[PDB]
Amino acid sequence: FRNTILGYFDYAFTAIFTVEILLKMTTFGNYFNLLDMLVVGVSLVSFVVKILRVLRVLRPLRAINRAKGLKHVVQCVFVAIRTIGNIMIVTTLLQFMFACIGVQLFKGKFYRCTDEAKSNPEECRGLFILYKDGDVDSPVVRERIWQNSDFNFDNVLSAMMALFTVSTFEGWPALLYKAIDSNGENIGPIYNHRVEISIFFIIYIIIVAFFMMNIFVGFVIV
Amino acid sequence: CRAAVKSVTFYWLVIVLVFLNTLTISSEHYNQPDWLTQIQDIANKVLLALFTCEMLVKMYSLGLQAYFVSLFNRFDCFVVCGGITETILVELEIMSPLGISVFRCVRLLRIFKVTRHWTSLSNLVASLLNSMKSIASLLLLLFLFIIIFSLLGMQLFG
Amino acid sequence: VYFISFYMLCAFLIINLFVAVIMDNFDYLTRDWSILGPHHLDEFKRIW
Amino acid sequence: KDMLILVDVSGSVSGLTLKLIRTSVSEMLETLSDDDFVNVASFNSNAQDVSCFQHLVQANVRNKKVLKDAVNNITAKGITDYKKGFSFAFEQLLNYNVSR
Amino acid sequence: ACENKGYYYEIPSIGAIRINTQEYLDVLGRPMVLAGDKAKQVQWTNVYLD
Amino acid sequence: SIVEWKPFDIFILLAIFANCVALAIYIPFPEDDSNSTNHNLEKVEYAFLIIFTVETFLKIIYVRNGWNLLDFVIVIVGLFSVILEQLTDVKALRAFRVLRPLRLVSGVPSLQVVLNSIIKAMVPLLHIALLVLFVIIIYAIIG
Amino acid sequence: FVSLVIFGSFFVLNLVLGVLSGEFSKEREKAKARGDFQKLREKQQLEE
Amino acid sequence: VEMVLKVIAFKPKGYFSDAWNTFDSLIVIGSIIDVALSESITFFRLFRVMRLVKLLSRGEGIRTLLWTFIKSFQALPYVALLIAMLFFIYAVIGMQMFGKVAMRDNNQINRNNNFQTFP
Amino acid sequence: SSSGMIVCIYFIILFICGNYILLNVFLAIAVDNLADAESLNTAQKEEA
Ligand SMILES: *[C@@H]1O[C@H](CO)[C@@H](O[C@@H]2O[C@H](CO)[C@@H](O)[C@H](O)[C@H]2NC(C)=O)[C@H](O)[C@H]1NC(C)=O
Ligand SMILES: [Ca+2]
Repeated sequence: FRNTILGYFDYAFTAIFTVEILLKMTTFGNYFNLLDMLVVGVSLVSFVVKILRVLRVLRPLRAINRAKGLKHVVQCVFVAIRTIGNIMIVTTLLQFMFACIGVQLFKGKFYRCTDEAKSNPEECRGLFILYKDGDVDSPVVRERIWQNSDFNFDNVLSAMMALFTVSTFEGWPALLYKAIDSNGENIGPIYNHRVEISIFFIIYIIIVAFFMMNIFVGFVIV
Repeated sequence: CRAAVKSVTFYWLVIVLVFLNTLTISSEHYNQPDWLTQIQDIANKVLLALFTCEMLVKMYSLGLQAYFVSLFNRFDCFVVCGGITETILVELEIMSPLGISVFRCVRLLRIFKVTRHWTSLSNLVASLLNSMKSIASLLLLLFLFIIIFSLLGMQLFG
Repeated sequence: VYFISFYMLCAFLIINLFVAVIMDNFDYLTRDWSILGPHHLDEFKRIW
Repeated sequence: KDMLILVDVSGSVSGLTLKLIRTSVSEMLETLSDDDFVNVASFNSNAQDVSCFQHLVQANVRNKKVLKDAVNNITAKGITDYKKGFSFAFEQLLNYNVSR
Repeated sequence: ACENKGYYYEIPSIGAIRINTQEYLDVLGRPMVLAGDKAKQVQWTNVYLD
Repeated sequence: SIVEWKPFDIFILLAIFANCVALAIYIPFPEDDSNSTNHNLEKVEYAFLIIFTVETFLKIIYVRNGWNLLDFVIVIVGLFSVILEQLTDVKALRAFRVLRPLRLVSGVPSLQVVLNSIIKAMVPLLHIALLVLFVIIIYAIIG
Repeated sequence: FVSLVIFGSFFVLNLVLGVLSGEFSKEREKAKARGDFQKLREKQQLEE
Repeated sequence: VEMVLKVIAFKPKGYFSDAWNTFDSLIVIGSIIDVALSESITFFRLFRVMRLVKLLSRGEGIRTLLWTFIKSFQALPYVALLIAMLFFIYAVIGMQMFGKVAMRDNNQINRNNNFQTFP
Repeated sequence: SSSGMIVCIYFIILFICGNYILLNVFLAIAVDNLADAESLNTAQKEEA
């Protein structure tokens, strides 16, 4: 019912904007003008439809040209964006090399079975007995699945996304301890196999997350 | 042959070879088809041969003692020598399964050859290279700060 | 792409506001209380 | 079989890896019958029996219950001494005073 | 383990307790199979519920 | 009339690093467990404390300087800890030995001035820290 | 909690970053009179 | 007692000139009405700690540091409008796309974290 | 309970004195080395 009620509000609201867009065209005959005709145009055409329902989120951006302060603040953003475009090309190129190195290092080593007793896809089949919370008196039957990690280094894109998540400092200890246990190409992990592989993550964090991000803020300040 | 080096048709041709070098490194993936590794490792030898020929051209054309002044040429010849080292190493009786993947990193550095002429990037690089005695001094103090608290944690929560 | 673009744009806009605000206070952030400043003038006004 | 279970109760086995040892001994005692003689001992810089038996027992339902109860009541503390632990175990298999 | 004719086992989790604590009977059965037909004797267990 | 200049001025500085290295290979086993490496490291710590004690009488000629005050404290506390440990939370009192790597900062003036320049930039942040303390107190009371 | 994060973290981090960036500028303008930039300028000018 | 002593000493017409005294009225009136209801009830009892900043902020090393930043946040009010616009646009866009995802308890889209409502 | 809650001051001093040094080691480099890049650029734009 709320959608139906709000559906009548747009009916009236869209009339006004059609009146003003034709009213100005009477006395005229900028790229900022096409957007105003587009916002009312998407509400008209809508009268698939899912894309047109999302594309009509441009309504709050129609006030940019009707506010001097808002227009000036918006222009300053694109002025600053082009200035910070030199350090963006460097921190993106540097992330790609680390993504390639991570692809070389852990390319398909982040696999594991549902139960930590089978260490290859052949044995990781069928059902297994799972013991809840460590109790040996509460077993439950579960199916074992040989599944990959959510953030893996299979290709250059998954590696780039995982490195982005690491550089955002979120969930990176999990990936670090998952990469330390990375045993082989298509076999399960071993507890603390190669601790010394943490040097990759430490160097990446120091070079990009700490240095390349602070240089960005410093450059903006200067 | 300096007319074929200080020209515009050679610098813009080296960029294509560098890009094709990056393309063969940023194409490996888990369970990659058997026909892709063949292209990868033939392009390996072919493009390495082109790069070492390019180094031989840019090694005896202006001056051997004036090239060592430039850090890039000494840095790039190191990569060229490392690359020519592993071609026979892999084909010979030195398998090094972990040594195959580690060097590809040391051979994928040839991507810095597209950033030599910036004049907006090297201007701050030359400034941060002059303050290396302070950059490596702040880091060595941060490392000492991390070491002391790690040793202290090893006692309290060891 | 939704989450990556949001996390990039929001961080950039937040630091843009931070530095924009800091720019307006370089008079106070580099006041150099030792030599002079409006605080001395305020003290003089209160004493006068 | 004349089994004799040696359990490491030193300091380093404290935590999860002791709960696994106590469960492993309990499941191991279930593979023994009335013809099998067993005893459980623990060592941490000093080897001693974990129960009141002090030698091999017939490992029937009555005796296995006592050993299982005592195994589920051990604690981890001290240093590791394999020389003293194995000498104690080798001495109990040379008894021949009792039925084996 | 094998300096004294034994065998070595890994028990990293609870799921490996059930299987690894019964495999010691394979080693103990080596002298029985090498005996030959002198070890083929019928034995009867204790009374137990089926 | 002991004299010090450059003969051992690098020797004691390298001994500090050697003791820092010996403090990094000590594995803190749980529930009072140990191995052979820790057994040897205890005797090595004895010798390391001997050198530090032997270098507190020659540097007594100093007693008021902060760096020397800490240097003397991290020696007297170690001696007291050894004495009271031999005549027995005693094992938690040897946590003063982690300040020995911090002693290395005073031996290198080039790296010593950097730390001074870092502490000297903390006075302006005291107002912000004081504001944060009041915000924390107000929100804790409101909660 | 929302007002605590905005005031406790975002407001304070702006204060810390601004005040710290005001000391760096204060220590840079004072070190400019010494001639630290001059030494860098003359060495960079004597290379091309 | 302090308030009734200050009002009869500072000419109430002029007593409301100061911003500190006017904001101190609410706590005093708030604290004087909660005592009668000790035997909707915490609105005034909660602001009993607000009197702290009324006198523990008189040091002109921390008050000026605040004032120079609050007076600068309102000097640039259109910059935060960009953040508000970005939040609105992204929340609305996420509402159509991820608004139909089910609400479970062990997932990250749960009763407390979801796209179902604009807040 | 007990007196084991007082050991939380180890993870507070470490987080406070650690995130403060990181702003004096990675931000003090970008506002003292890059702040020169502009200077250099500006100085190289007037001598060219
Ligand atoms: C029973 O065990 C004991 C000790 O394990 C064996 O040793 C003898 O014990 C008896 C009585 O205690 C005494 O003769 C001596 O104290 C021990 N030594 C010798 C040389 O006899 C003993 O041999 C075992 N068997 C019997 C029948 O006692
Ligand atoms: Ca042990």
